[PDB]
Amino acid sequence: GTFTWTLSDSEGNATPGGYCLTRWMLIEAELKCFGNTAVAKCNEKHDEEFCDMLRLFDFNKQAISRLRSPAQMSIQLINKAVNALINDQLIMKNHLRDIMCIPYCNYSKYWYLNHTVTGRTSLPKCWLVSNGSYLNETHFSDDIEQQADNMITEMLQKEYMDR
Amino acid sequence: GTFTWTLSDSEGNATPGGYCLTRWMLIEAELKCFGNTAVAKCNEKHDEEFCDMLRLFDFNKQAISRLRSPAQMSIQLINKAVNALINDQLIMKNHLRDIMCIPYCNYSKYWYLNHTVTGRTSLPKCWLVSNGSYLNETHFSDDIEQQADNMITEMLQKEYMDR
Amino acid sequence: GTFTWTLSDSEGNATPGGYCLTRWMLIEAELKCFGNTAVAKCNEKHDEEFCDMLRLFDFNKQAISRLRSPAQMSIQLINKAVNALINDQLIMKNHLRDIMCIPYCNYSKYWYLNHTVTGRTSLPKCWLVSNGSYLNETHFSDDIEQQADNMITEMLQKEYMDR
Amino acid sequence: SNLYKGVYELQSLDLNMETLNMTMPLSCTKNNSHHYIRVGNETGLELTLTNTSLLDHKFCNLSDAHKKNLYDHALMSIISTFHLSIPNFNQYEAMSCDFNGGKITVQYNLSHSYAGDAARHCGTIANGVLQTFMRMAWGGSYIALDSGCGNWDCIMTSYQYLIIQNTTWEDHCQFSRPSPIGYLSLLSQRTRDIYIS
Amino acid sequence: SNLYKGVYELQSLDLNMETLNMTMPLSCTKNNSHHYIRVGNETGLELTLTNTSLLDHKFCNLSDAHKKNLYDHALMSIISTFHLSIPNFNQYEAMSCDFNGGKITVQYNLSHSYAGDAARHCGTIANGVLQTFMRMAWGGSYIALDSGCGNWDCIMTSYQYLIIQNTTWEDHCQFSRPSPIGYLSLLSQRTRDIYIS
Amino acid sequence: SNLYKGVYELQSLDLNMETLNMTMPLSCTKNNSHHYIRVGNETGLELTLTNTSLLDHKFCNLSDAHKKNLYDHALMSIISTFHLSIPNFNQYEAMSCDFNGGKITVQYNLSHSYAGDAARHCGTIANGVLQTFMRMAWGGSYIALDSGCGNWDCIMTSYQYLIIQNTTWEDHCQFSRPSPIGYLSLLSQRTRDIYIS
Ligand SMILES: *[C@@H]1O[C@H](CO)[C@@H](O[C@@H]2O[C@H](CO)[C@@H](O[C@@H]3O[C@H](CO[C@H]4O[C@H](CO)[C@@H](O)[C@H](O)[C@@H]4O)[C@@H](O)[C@H](O[C@H]4O[C@H](CO)[C@@H](O)[C@H](O)[C@@H]4O)[C@@H]3O)[C@H](O)[C@H]2NC(C)=O)[C@H](O)[C@H]1NC(C)=O
Ligand SMILES: *[C@@H]1O[C@H](CO)[C@@H](O[C@@H]2O[C@H](CO)[C@@H](O[C@@H]3O[C@H](CO[C@H]4O[C@H](CO)[C@@H](O)[C@H](O)[C@@H]4O)[C@@H](O)[C@H](O[C@H]4O[C@H](CO)[C@@H](O)[C@H](O)[C@@H]4O)[C@@H]3O)[C@H](O)[C@H]2NC(C)=O)[C@H](O)[C@H]1NC(C)=O
Ligand SMILES: *[C@@H]1O[C@H](CO)[C@@H](O[C@@H]2O[C@H](CO)[C@@H](O[C@@H]3O[C@H](CO[C@H]4O[C@H](CO)[C@@H](O)[C@H](O)[C@@H]4O)[C@@H](O)[C@H](O[C@H]4O[C@H](CO)[C@@H](O)[C@H](O)[C@@H]4O)[C@@H]3O)[C@H](O)[C@H]2NC(C)=O)[C@H](O)[C@H]1NC(C)=O
Ligand SMILES: *[C@@H]1O[C@H](CO)[C@@H](O[C@@H]2O[C@H](CO)[C@@H](O[C@@H]3O[C@H](CO)[C@@H](O)[C@H](O)[C@@H]3O)[C@H](O)[C@H]2NC(C)=O)[C@H](O)[C@H]1NC(C)=O
Ligand SMILES: *[C@@H]1O[C@H](CO)[C@@H](O[C@@H]2O[C@H](CO)[C@@H](O[C@@H]3O[C@H](CO)[C@@H](O)[C@H](O)[C@@H]3O)[C@H](O)[C@H]2NC(C)=O)[C@H](O)[C@H]1NC(C)=O
Ligand SMILES: *[C@@H]1O[C@H](CO)[C@@H](O[C@@H]2O[C@H](CO)[C@@H](O[C@@H]3O[C@H](CO)[C@@H](O)[C@H](O)[C@@H]3O)[C@H](O)[C@H]2NC(C)=O)[C@H](O)[C@H]1NC(C)=O
Ligand SMILES: *[C@@H]1O[C@H](CO[C@@H]2O[C@@H](C)[C@@H](O)[C@@H](O)[C@@H]2O)[C@@H](O[C@@H]2O[C@H](CO)[C@@H](O)[C@H](O)[C@H]2NC(C)=O)[C@H](O)[C@H]1NC(C)=O
Ligand SMILES: *[C@@H]1O[C@H](CO[C@@H]2O[C@@H](C)[C@@H](O)[C@@H](O)[C@@H]2O)[C@@H](O[C@@H]2O[C@H](CO)[C@@H](O)[C@H](O)[C@H]2NC(C)=O)[C@H](O)[C@H]1NC(C)=O
Ligand SMILES: *[C@@H]1O[C@H](CO[C@@H]2O[C@@H](C)[C@@H](O)[C@@H](O)[C@@H]2O)[C@@H](O[C@@H]2O[C@H](CO)[C@@H](O)[C@H](O)[C@H]2NC(C)=O)[C@H](O)[C@H]1NC(C)=O
Ligand SMILES: *[C@@H]1O[C@H](CO)[C@@H](O[C@@H]2O[C@H](CO)[C@@H](O)[C@H](O)[C@H]2NC(C)=O)[C@H](O)[C@H]1NC(C)=O
Ligand SMILES: *[C@@H]1O[C@H](CO)[C@@H](O[C@@H]2O[C@H](CO)[C@@H](O)[C@H](O)[C@H]2NC(C)=O)[C@H](O)[C@H]1NC(C)=O
Ligand SMILES: *[C@@H]1O[C@H](CO)[C@@H](O[C@@H]2O[C@H](CO)[C@@H](O)[C@H](O)[C@H]2NC(C)=O)[C@H](O)[C@H]1NC(C)=O
Ligand SMILES: *[C@@H]1O[C@H](CO)[C@@H](O[C@@H]2O[C@H](CO)[C@@H](O)[C@H](O)[C@H]2NC(C)=O)[C@H](O)[C@H]1NC(C)=O
Ligand SMILES: *[C@@H]1O[C@H](CO)[C@@H](O[C@@H]2O[C@H](CO)[C@@H](O)[C@H](O)[C@H]2NC(C)=O)[C@H](O)[C@H]1NC(C)=O
Ligand SMILES: *[C@@H]1O[C@H](CO)[C@@H](O[C@@H]2O[C@H](CO)[C@@H](O)[C@H](O)[C@H]2NC(C)=O)[C@H](O)[C@H]1NC(C)=O
Ligand SMILES: *[C@@H]1O[C@H](CO)[C@@H](O[C@@H]2O[C@H](CO)[C@@H](O)[C@H](O)[C@H]2NC(C)=O)[C@H](O)[C@H]1NC(C)=O
Ligand SMILES: *[C@@H]1O[C@H](CO)[C@@H](O[C@@H]2O[C@H](CO)[C@@H](O)[C@H](O)[C@H]2NC(C)=O)[C@H](O)[C@H]1NC(C)=O
Repeated sequence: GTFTWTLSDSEGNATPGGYCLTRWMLIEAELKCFGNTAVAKCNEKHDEEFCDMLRLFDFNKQAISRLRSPAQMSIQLINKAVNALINDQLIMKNHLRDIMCIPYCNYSKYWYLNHTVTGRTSLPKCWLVSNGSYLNETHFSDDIEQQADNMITEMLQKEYMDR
Repeated sequence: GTFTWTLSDSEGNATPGGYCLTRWMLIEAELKCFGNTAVAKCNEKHDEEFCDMLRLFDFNKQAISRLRSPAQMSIQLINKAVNALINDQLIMKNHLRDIMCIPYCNYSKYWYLNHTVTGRTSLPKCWLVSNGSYLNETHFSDDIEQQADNMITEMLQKEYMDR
Repeated sequence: GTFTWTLSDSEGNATPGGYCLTRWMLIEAELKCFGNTAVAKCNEKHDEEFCDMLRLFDFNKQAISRLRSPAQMSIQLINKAVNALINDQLIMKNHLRDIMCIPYCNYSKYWYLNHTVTGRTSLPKCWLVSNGSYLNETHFSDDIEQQADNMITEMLQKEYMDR
Repeated sequence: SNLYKGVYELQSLDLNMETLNMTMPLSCTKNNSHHYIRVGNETGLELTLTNTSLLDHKFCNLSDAHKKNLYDHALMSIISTFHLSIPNFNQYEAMSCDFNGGKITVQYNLSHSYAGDAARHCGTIANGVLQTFMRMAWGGSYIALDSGCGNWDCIMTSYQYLIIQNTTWEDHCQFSRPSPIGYLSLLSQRTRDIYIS
Repeated sequence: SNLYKGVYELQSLDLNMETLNMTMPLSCTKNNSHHYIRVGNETGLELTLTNTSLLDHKFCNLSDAHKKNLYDHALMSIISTFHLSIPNFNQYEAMSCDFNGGKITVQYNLSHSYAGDAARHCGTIANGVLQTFMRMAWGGSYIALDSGCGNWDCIMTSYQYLIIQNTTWEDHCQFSRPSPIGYLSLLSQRTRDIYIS
Repeated sequence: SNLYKGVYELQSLDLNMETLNMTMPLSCTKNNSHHYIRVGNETGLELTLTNTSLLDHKFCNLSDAHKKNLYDHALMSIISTFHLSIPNFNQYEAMSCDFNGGKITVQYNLSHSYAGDAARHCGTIANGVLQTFMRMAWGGSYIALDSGCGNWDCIMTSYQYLIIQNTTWEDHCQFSRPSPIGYLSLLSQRTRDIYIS
């Protein structure tokens, strides 16, 4: 269990069934754990607000743990890190949507489908805001249904013998 | 039916079997309709002249419809939009090819394979030019044959029971 | 047999079973040949040190062969070419890892799994360095095992009838 | 909507972006006239939209700031990033600064729209400042005087000044959650949008 | 070739890039000495390659253009984007401009290759101008005096001046179809290629 | 480890980056105080870390270099790329240059950390120079005076000068293999990290 989205040399959290978001990643409770086959999508998709935040948190952990960074935050390290980590193109797409009155991601809130029968998840995707606030799931609608189709497909392709 | 390549909040043309190129996207006739499973390739491929034009047209439609843009074209909006939309790397590859005497895409003309027996298409790919004009299909050759192999594969993987 | 990672108009080495690295690409011996289905990964992965070097060599060959480039190396052509060819984001990730004491790729050495029973290969991936030198395969470890799993999967999905 | 073509829950997340505080700046909104940037432990910038003025100098004493130093690192980088993200601004008197104990204090003078009512509509440097402001902090920037979407640029607000000063990091982020995104948006690409020459 | 390993047709497309006219500039070729940029309804730029000269000033009065304004927006941004995409150009007398009723009129003076025949081969600012010119409009730029591929830079053409002026949008695009790509290429990345300092 | 869940060998590669010599610059390390850049057939730059000084001028005569020319192309582009990749550097006396027969000779004066021992820790322009130096050539840059990872910026080395001069391309790359990566890293993105204004 290794990832390409991480800066670490496979230091951890890529092997115990999934990657867990801790209580310092989340405002609420703890340990939202996403299976490794879901998390691995962040290794190559190259366009997802959740995955981009995930890399940013991974950076933060390494930077604090290894550098200490007393007094200054080494903003110059960040300038290097963003070119390495943040998917500039996506940030600008969300910016344009705000300009244009189109629901856009402000990166704080995510949703996912949780197949609680088995515990599999789709990974978070951004919930989106418009007109100063969050969207209803009733207008968000079809994108959820489409995400469900993708999980359904995975559960069928999960069969080891074939598919 | 939703897309990631679009700026719209799934406003339309992602659900009625495919996405149609209208008479204002095309110089000739109307409604060149590409099935949704083909169009969806533009959601993640991240390297295709046709898909890049598709996003640019989607932008244009939204910008005109929602902003009106009297007097000025808001070139400054464009500067933001291109970083969000145009796949700079590909544009430069076509530029180098022109410098180097290598056939390159000037983005006006595209070709696709149309399996007219069933109506499925491969999506357009750029036809390419060299020495001031368009290439012959006889030298273009093998790339068409390779695209056919991909459609053949899809038609076989289309089987719902397995593959 | 055509590639998207190449600048050439399918000039060659995309059809004879695979793409060969010649004695001027390699310091040692000659003709390290990677099957076309492996090489093709460089067409879309968009994040691999080996593939990035491969494109850089392809450029070099075309630039020398077609331009001659006496006296000057046309550094200005390079400035255009890098934006077209080098995956800036990856270079910066390896740079950060050096800063951070994390094993990183300095791009000279690669490893791959060679299924010598059949001759299939995984394509090279960077071997990595830390503390001024190369890593042991014993700490590199699991990433090799994971690469083997991927080749195993391919050999099973290779079945033509299904999978 | 409950379940989605099988048994699935939405189970939403809300990320604690505050824990990113020790490595990159986080911006937020306090109220209609105030926005903030956290840059480190108990420190950050205060972005004030006002009708008053603190600095009546027409000089931006950067030749001292970058030679005598005596300034806070990181805070300087943030303001330079911000300042240089503004299109078409030269100086035009506005954007004077005084580091002689006022440290980072700089002000933009949005009043240079001239006249009154919308004046230099789609041309004032003030809009360049407002658009940059709304990238430095965004999402929660909507309660600032910029009002109405689908109306890009040509904002022409009623505040006369944007004042940026160093503050302590009190619990300022009452209107919107802190986020690294504003800074990252200004930093990433920039879009140049130079205008000049 | 008809069918391709099953029954398939090529069914080609030709995109109507003109309909993109209201949001971003479109460049094209009219004939060997003329190229054009559409920037809005019935308006755009004329790019002229000539041996004559209209502007004999050695001043580029940008200090007036960006202070007194009185200039067309967007057209100014396009010329600044173009101008700043040229490598190694300072001024060197060339690239003077006059906005005192001539508005955007600017000229590049390609004659600064000096001497005659290829002169400052691989070094003249003129090549920097020509390469930028051929990005502003491209594909259909091949009928300009730049001639021969596989010969990068060191172009050394026979025209002495590149003159850029504001025009009306008549049906100028006779040699090549209008395209946003030229502008996007200059705008995107730029490649900097600064040379200076 | 031999085989990996079936019969597989590692079969490693070591790329001959030297063959890239005719199209883009290749940097390497010779020993602790010397690094080199190949730019063409039998030519390249010598990067020297020393305690001595060759150029006592406080002028960088770029106004001559870019007007009178008489300089080597490509070598000039590399030094400009390098120079402009340094954050917060203005001139501050340091970085003077003399092209009057010394051609590219330029020197950075790392001694402007002032005082002694770590002095302007996390603030000296010298660190800006060292960090740029370690991107121009990297991997094999670790034997330079920069010592210890996990200690970003605030390097404060003991050499007083970085001197860059044109040399012949002898077999200088004894400590590390030549690589295009250093140049590409400086060229690509840059990260700007301007500080100034
Ligand atoms: C993306 O966009 C969303 C949508 O606008 C933003 O969400 C808002 O975030 C702010 C800041 O966290 C929230 O502000 C809080 O409002 C409370 C008001 O209470 C009433 O309304 C809530 C609404 O949910 C009811 O549950 C409640 O019963 C009441 O009826 C205040 O009480 C809060 O004060 C507490 O926190 C502050 C934090 O600084 C402390 O200083 C206070 O002492 C106190 O402990 C707070 O002011 C706002 O409610 C959110 N709106 C919505 C719709 O969720 C996101 O922040 C934005 N994301 C980013 C990163 O920009
Ligand atoms: C990508 O690269 C291609 C290849 O060079 C460019 O294609 C050319 O585009 C131009 C402009 O649209 C075409 O110019 C036209 O030429 C006609 C000449 O007629 C003869 O040749 C054609 C060739 O197909 C025969 O069919 C015909 O029977 C004749 O033998 C003119 O009659 C046209 O004039 C009409 O349109 C203009 C438009 O401004 C009007 O002003 C006129 O009044 C009139 O209505 C026109 O001049 C050229 O033929 C195309 N060449 C090829 C090989 O297709 C692409 O434009 C370029 N794409 C981009 C975006 O740059
Ligand atoms: C990525 O990171 C790696 C790891 O540090 C770098 O690898 C080093 O590269 C240098 C330059 O090629 C190598 O330097 C050579 O050292 C030899 C010393 O011999 C002893 O050590 C070797 C170690 O393998 C033993 O095999 C040997 O038996 C001895 O015990 C010298 O003899 C070599 O000299 C020859 O080549 C030079 C080239 O300029 C000629 O001038 C000489 O005349 C002579 O022919 C040479 O100095 C070093 O050994 C490598 N280390 C390791 C661990 O492999 C990569 O270069 C770096 N990649 C990039 C692109 O930066
Ligand atoms: C996706 O859905 C699964 C299934 O509902 C979630 O797993 C469940 O998570 C809760 C909260 O963490 C666990 O509750 C536990 O209860 C005991 C007391 O009974 C308490 O001591 C623990 O501290 C905790 O609160 C619950 O057991 C667990 N269910 C299973 C089967 O393990 C999962 O959290 C959801 N999403 C993600 C991203 O993890
Ligand atoms: C891919 O191939 C299919 C199959 O050939 C194409 O569909 C066909 O498109 C034509 C032109 O739009 C349709 O012709 C119609 O004829 C009637 C009169 O008979 C006229 O009134 C209509 O206005 C139109 O001209 C044709 O019916 C249609 N075929 C089928 C089976 O529906 C398709 O257009 C090709 N490519 C793409 C990208 O759409
Ligand atoms: C992946 O593994 C395969 C299988 O081991 C490698 O193919 C083998 O490569 C060697 C060296 O090129 C060939 O040796 C030849 O020996 C004759 C004399 O017996 C000599 O005249 C030739 O010049 C050459 O040295 C060996 O025959 C060949 N094996 C087979 C079955 O063809 C392959 O090179 C490895 N990796 C890659 C990336 O190619
Ligand atoms: C900050 O801006 C004010 C201008 O503020 C307003 O808008 C002007 C167009 C004008 O209508 C003023 O009365 C409004 O208060 C600058 O003060 C004046 O600037 C104008 C030129 O635009 C000049 O003619 C006046 O004489 C100036 N006022 C005085 C008392 O001399 C002010 O100087 C700017 N300050 C800085 C630091 O930029
Ligand atoms: C535009 O360029 C001309 C130079 O044009 C040609 O190339 C020169 C090298 C020379 O051979 C001229 O005769 C050719 O016509 C500028 O005019 C001359 O510039 C030279 C310096 O290069 C100077 O010695 C001459 O005295 C100038 N001519 C006159 C009559 O004084 C011209 O000034 C340039 N104009 C602008 C606005 O840049
Ligand atoms: C290159 O730098 C030296 C400074 O070198 C050292 O560090 C200084 C802080 C000081 O302690 C010197 O004694 C050390 O040798 C420049 O020389 C001196 O600069 C200081 C100002 O920093 C000035 O007060 C001294 O008078 C200068 N020395 C003399 C003999 O006048 C030197 O000028 C710099 N050269 C260039 C080209 O930049
Ligand atoms: C945002 O909150 C700040 C702090 O509470 C307000 O600023 C203070 O307002 C009181 C009003 O009586 C003044 O006495 C203080 O002197 C102000 N302090 C500072 C530092 O300005 C601010 O006015 C609020 N803004 C809005 C729009 O409500
Ligand atoms: C700052 O002072 C100016 C006057 O110098 C105010 O300008 C106008 O005030 C009227 C009445 O309140 C409004 O209806 C106009 O719309 C204002 N001008 C603009 C451009 O909007 C201005 O409102 C004052 N600003 C604030 C925030 O109080
Ligand atoms: C903005 O920064 C200045 C500079 O550090 C702060 O002023 C200093 O406060 C300390 C408190 O112990 C004094 O010892 C220094 O003498 C003050 N320096 C100067 C130049 O006066 C100022 O307080 C900061 N602003 C805020 C709101 O915290
Ligand atoms: C490109 O077309 C333009 C417009 O038709 C040509 O410019 C005109 O040429 C006539 C020739 O008799 C002159 O009388 C006009 O004064 C010119 N007008 C302008 C605005 O310059 C131009 O010469 C053509 N270029 C080529 C290469 O054929
Ligand atoms: C502009 O005038 C110059 C002379 O001042 C012409 O320069 C040369 O003319 C001869 C004869 O026509 C050509 O064979 C040379 O190749 C031209 N010089 C260069 C650098 O090519 C120039 O041709 C005239 N330009 C045009 C387009 O008419
Ligand atoms: C380039 O722009 C100028 C400035 O608008 C145009 O000249 C104006 O034309 C109108 C026509 O009604 C006159 O009322 C203005 O007085 C003119 N302005 C100036 C400064 O003279 C000019 O025509 C444009 N060029 C072209 C070819 O359209
Ligand atoms: C260059 O000369 C300076 C003195 O002008 C030397 O500075 C210090 O020397 C002592 C004794 O060798 C060291 O322990 C200090 O650590 C040095 N200063 C710094 C900042 O490290 C300096 O060592 C000489 N440099 C070299 C490479 O010889
Ligand atoms: C750095 O470049 C200069 C300039 O070319 C080299 O000096 C020249 O060497 C040739 C040798 O045949 C002489 O004919 C020239 O007269 C010299 N020029 C000057 C200005 O003196 C110098 O040798 C190069 N440095 C190295 C180490 O090769």
